[PDB]
Amino acid sequence: DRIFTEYPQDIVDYFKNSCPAGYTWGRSFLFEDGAVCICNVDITVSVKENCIYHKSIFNGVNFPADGPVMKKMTTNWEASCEKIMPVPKQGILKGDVSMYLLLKDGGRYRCQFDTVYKAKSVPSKMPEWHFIQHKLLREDRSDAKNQKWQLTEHAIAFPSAL
Amino acid sequence: DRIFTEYPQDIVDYFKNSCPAGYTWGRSFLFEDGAVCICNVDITVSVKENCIYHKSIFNGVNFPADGPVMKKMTTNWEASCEKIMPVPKQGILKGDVSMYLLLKDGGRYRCQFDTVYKAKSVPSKMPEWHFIQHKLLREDRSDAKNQKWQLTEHAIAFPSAL
Amino acid sequence: DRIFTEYPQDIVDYFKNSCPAGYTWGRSFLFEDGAVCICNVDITVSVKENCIYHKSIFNGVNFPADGPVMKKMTTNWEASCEKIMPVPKQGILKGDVSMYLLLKDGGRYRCQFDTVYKAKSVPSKMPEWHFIQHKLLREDRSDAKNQKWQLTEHAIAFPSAL
Amino acid sequence: DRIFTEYPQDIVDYFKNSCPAGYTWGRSFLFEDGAVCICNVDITVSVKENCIYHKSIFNGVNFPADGPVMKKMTTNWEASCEKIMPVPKQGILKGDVSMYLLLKDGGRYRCQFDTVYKAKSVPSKMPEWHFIQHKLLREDRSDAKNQKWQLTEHAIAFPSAL
Amino acid sequence: KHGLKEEMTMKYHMEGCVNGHKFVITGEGIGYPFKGKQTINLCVIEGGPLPFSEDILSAGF
Amino acid sequence: KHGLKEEMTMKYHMEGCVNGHKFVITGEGIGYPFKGKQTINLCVIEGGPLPFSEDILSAGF
Amino acid sequence: SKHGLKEEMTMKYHMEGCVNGHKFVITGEGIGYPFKGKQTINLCVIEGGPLPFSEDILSAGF
Amino acid sequence: SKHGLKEEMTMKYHMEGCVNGHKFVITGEGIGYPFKGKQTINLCVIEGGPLPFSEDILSAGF
Repeated sequence: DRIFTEYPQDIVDYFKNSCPAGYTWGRSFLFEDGAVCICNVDITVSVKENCIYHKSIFNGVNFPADGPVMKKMTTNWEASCEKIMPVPKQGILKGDVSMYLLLKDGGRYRCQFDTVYKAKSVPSKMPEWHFIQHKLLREDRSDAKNQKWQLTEHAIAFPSAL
Repeated sequence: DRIFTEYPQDIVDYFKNSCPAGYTWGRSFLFEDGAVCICNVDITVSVKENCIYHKSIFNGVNFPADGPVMKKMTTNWEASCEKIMPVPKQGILKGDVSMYLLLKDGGRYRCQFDTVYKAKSVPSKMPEWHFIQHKLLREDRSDAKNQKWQLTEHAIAFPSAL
Repeated sequence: DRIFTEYPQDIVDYFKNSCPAGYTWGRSFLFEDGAVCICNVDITVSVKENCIYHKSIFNGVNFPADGPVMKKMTTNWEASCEKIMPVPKQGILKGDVSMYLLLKDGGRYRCQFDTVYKAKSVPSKMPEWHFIQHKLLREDRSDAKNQKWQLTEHAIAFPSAL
Repeated sequence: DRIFTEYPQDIVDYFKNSCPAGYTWGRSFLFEDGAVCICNVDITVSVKENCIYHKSIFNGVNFPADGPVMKKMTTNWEASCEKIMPVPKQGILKGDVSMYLLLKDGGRYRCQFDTVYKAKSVPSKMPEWHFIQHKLLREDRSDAKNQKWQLTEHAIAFPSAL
Repeated sequence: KHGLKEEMTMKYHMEGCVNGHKFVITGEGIGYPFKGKQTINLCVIEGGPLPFSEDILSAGF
Repeated sequence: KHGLKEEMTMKYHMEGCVNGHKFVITGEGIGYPFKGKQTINLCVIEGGPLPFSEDILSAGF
Repeated sequence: SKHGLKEEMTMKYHMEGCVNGHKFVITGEGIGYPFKGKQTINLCVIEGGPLPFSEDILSAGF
Repeated sequence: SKHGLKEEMTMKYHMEGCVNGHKFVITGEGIGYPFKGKQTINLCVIEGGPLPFSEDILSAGF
């Protein structure tokens, strides 16, 4: 959910602007060992409840049986820098980020995210290409009965530093 | 459905051998213009009915709005040669084929299929790597009320010719 | 060298047709562990010598130190089946084959090949797309004083089998 | 040349540390239209001359005839943000950045870079992973007698922003 | 052998979502498992008409 | 502004299938859209326990 | 030590290449500020000009 | 015509290369049957041996 991104005043905030009607995205995941995941999400703001609804479909295949995913060898995603580019005539954005999953051995596991961010409303203002920096942590809090875990994120939009 | 493949006597037929209980596969599609599809299928043989049941989930994203898929510029898949390799310790097969979709302009559109074929029963005999040659044609027979079309396939398993 | 391909009557031999002047080709090699090689080749016939000259530029990066290439764990490429497609307006062919390097443990090391074959003179006649199956075997003949080895290659060009 | 990178106090400068002996690097370039370039570079300091020597091997194949490279439709690379990760046991760094070439029409031409940076002598101290942002501008100065041009590059190395 | 005869009937149920468009397709077919031939007729029961080419689904049934 | 306040509540419903394993997950969260911070607790309501790492889903909610 | 580096330095460039089978040679001279991360280089094609492709693909090569 | 080709022919090979920055030179001689699609070549590393990598990566190069 790219609404939970601190935007400075001088970069156009496509996601917050799309609200409350919301937006939809699709993302491909390409892992270095050939697994492929796709995700589709529908984000809508009920202003009555002051609440943000997420409806996600998530599919993935060809994770090797003894790979770090199926064997649960992963701790966290390494902190990242995503490139958000506009698509001038279609009024949509395109995410491109290279992601690393840290293995409990101290190594890495690479995935390519390619996202298409597409607002439900035809947007007035289109942003210029900028960056988003994310830090996403996970803590498993599984008990005897249910499997549960917590996530925390922090995302900030930036222009080029130069 | 890789049961509709003529197998010679000297190549082990993993798919027909898996029956009637059947088998499951997952396939990634990577198109030259960045679209990504995934498909999962569950094939089971009701011997009562003499009928083959297919249950498929199919997801895909990031097809360009003015691409040949969204604009329906495709006639047929070009005839292909798939490489079926065993996975020795996991008792499963792995499809690898490069596919071309012929554009109505007379050009091509490339997709990489990577399939994992995985029988419900632990198989006695594992095949040696061989080839499958497919020819798949489509005819749209859409009317005013419903969208309908016919497919026909022909698939033959082969060893190397040398 | 696709001059050394057994062609049937029913398919145009672009490669033999290019002689004695000859043809050039460029190939990308994408190994599944992220190594990338590039090869350019210039082929000429000396009709005086009945000898085919091969001038070859080959470059490679990012072979992992403790991977099968820098560890010499390869024995041979597995027999393959390349697809050969005409590029109608450029008067050139494109070559796509997924290649597999056999490891000594019994494993398999994937490398995507994408070639471009260019006659030195405008071919008057272009082939329709076809297959070429390849078997390519190596034998190290290295002594204490020199690193030497032998290759045998057998190639035959086929149309679609059905 | 990552010697010309402004490093802060808090991150180890592998590149300046490699001097005056210097470092080597290999890079793969994967363009979205299936072209593939490879570059090897050897960098040495002449302390006598206060001059940094660059010896470079650059090779490319499969640039489509009527694509933006062979049609000279590029103006500049867009400002980027590369990720730099230490390979702990090999005593080397890896560089991953998704790069974009601006077209004259206003479009965008993607190329994946994956680099390997190798000091000529075992570094005693390795950096932790970081970012390097780049701005790289070109100006053609070509006359009738010679093809010449100028590059300016500004690079700064950053840690994670949060 | 293995529950198969020379002529057999087939049945297809695809649940999908392409580019955010959700759809459903069913089909029946006839095929000769030993001749490596099959012929199937498909009909969209939800999300008709499809906003994309029918071709991308072909290998999906 | 645009229906958002500085503190907001979130709700997640994921339907998935990884490597043939079908699952369902729901979650609630709290987030500060202007501070770019969010914290969500997720619970598997079908297909528990998961045969794969929780990490691959993180960017999915 | 200073690793043989100065605030202001000089740079020389030799590129040997082949792109879609077209061979070429480029040399260059430049001025740089290693600690400021600022270089300016001038390049001349000395064999195989005029290049049939864009100079932009070589920029990250030098 | 016969495009300067025979049933039995001879082949010579020059490969110049660099792989993980290690430079090398290989030449070869061979005998071939172009119409039968059968070649046999012998290769010798003349500069940069012994190769730090597998000969297998060069096979499709020649």
